[PDB]
Amino acid sequence: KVFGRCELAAAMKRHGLDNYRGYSLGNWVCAAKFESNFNTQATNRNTDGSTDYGILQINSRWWCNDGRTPGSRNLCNIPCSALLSSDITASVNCAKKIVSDGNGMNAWVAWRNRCKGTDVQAWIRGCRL
Ligand SMILES: [Au+3]
Ligand SMILES: [Au+3]
Ligand SMILES: [Au+3]
Ligand SMILES: [Au+3]
Ligand SMILES: [Au+3]
Ligand SMILES: [Au+3]
Ligand SMILES: [Au+3]
Ligand SMILES: [Au+3]
Repeated sequence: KVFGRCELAAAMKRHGLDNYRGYSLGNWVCAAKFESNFNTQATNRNTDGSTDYGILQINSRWWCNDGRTPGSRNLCNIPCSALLSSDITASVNCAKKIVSDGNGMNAWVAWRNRCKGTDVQAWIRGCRL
């Protein structure tokens, strides 16, 4: 599914991600925009053989099982395919675990390099929330 910007903000909010771990909803929307362009079916293979899945490009090295990432963990206890669903529940639930792991949203490289310290509220501007 390709979400609209306000549509994704509303979904993220319904699933409890707004101000989760202190991160305003604009931060989450900005991360999704640059991780996946709001496309739930986004995948990207890493040099190390792991893969990133979904709207927040969650990585199989730690967080999901895809059966093809040797020595990896599955800390969200889900198949990576579940992160590709039109319903973002699995991705939100896993993202909550990820952002609680210690380094906050810096776990998302694209967040650190393209969202952090910017005017992230712009990503929710004009949305009915
Ligand atoms: Au905001
Ligand atoms: Au893909
Ligand atoms: Au893989
Ligand atoms: Au894994
Ligand atoms: Au398997
Ligand atoms: Au594996
Ligand atoms: Au599985
Ligand atoms: Au923090």
